[PDB]
Amino acid sequence: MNTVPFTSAPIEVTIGIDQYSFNVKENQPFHGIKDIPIGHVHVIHFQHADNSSMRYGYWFDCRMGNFYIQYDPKDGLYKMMEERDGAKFENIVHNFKERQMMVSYPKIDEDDTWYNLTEFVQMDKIRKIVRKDENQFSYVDSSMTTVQENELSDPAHSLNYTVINFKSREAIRPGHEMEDFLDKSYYLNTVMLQGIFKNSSNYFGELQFAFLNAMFFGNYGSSLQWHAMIELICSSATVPKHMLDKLDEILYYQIKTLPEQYSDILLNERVWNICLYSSFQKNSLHNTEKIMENKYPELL
Amino acid sequence: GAMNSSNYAELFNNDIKLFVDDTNVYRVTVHKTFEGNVATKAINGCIFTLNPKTGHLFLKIIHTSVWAGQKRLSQLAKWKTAEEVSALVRSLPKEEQPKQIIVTRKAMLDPLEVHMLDFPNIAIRPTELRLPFSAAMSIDKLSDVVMKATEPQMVLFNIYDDWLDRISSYTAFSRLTLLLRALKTNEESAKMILLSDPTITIKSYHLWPSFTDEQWITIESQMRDLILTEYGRKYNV
Repeated sequence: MNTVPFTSAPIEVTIGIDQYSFNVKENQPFHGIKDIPIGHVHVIHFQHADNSSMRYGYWFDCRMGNFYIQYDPKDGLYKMMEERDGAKFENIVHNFKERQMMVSYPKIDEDDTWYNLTEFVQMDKIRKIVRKDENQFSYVDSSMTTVQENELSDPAHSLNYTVINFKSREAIRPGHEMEDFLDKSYYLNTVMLQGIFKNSSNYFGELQFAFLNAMFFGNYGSSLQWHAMIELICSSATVPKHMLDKLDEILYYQIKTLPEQYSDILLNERVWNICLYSSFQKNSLHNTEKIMENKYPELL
Repeated sequence: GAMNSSNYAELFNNDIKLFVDDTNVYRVTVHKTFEGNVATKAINGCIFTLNPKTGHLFLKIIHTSVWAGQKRLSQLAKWKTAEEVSALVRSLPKEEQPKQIIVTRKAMLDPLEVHMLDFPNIAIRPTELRLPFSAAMSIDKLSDVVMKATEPQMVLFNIYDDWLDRISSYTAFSRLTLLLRALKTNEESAKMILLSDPTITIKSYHLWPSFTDEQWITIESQMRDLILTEYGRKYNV
């Protein structure tokens, strides 16, 4: 069980750790988060009490290094940093735990929610979408645009999601225009799965990462990517049975976790209605269809 | 975006553009079967592709053989239209290729956009104009070449005959739309008006009669009267 110590908390902030969140008061004796489950990526996220604008945060995996948070009064945010001195780090953490100045990652033993939201998400894939190669963790915020949003402006600060565009030469073979537009199997299976992602695990990892950035940061470009990757599968007549069954599980947990009060901004009516009621896969997503009809019958 | 009354003069500027109308591509007669079910029989159709500045009409005849063994023909008809417009553009020299293609029906936008991905600088646009191009098959010489076709064929016409020698392309387009609206509202009465005087004929190389300028004013008035006479029936006003 790993620890992300905080140097201090000089500004009042709501702190997120995965699907959990805690309020910290200005200059509260808060020195971090302990008992973080090993084996998963994690995200530690912030919303300042005095400017709720810019949710921001850090994707990390405690297996890759010793990370801590320290407020920067110049740049006005909580920054993740790596401690290269193992013994300094172990000594800091032991002291803060002894003084009980840390919140415990509040996992219920029965509760697979975080695993179910991050099953295919790998830190090495996150670091290719979010390019800052000198850190082992990845910064994301509410405002960051996607490579696709930028084509339609600072390249270093972009989310490099895989570009999906249904009306593009990549998506449509010369001479198979109607076939490829109405049945996206070519685009899904040959271009995306065999060509770019190499396997369904990497495709699902990106889909899951996009959803979590949409949900945790209200990142609009991430929401667009999440829906495009759903629509590409649902709009394909030929999808391996294992991928459909896995997608149903993936979407079920995403819909389960979504705050009820953000459904209006985080869910695209057209995509979900098309995916559940008109697409080739309209009858393939039993679990997802059932939770959507019971939780969000207004959207449909 | 969409072409309407506000940007109407744009049709007659020096940027090459084509209207595409797909309403006569897939045409059927509906009939009873021996068993008392209903079936369709396809008849030959056409794509109506018109340069409104020059009057050049690219009439691609759609022979019934293109539907043989195909499903969802009303969907396929939009894609076949977009395939044939794309083929026509590729066949034209670069300097004759349109800068814009205006589709008369919004359902043609995605098919045509997808077929024209190779031409990112050709704008594909809808229109808010209600254009009567469905009535093209009320022009006897166009109906005749479509119905006689035994194979796919492209035939080139000038839908304005020699009008541009005497009138602008704005006025020529307005005359054409009034003629086609009349033919669409009451075909029998419109054809009567166009051919009632046997001394005015249609030249071999023309679609419409050889009206003098004064005779076109009388004809145009008779077509407006026909349209208002018919409107005073539809709506009982």
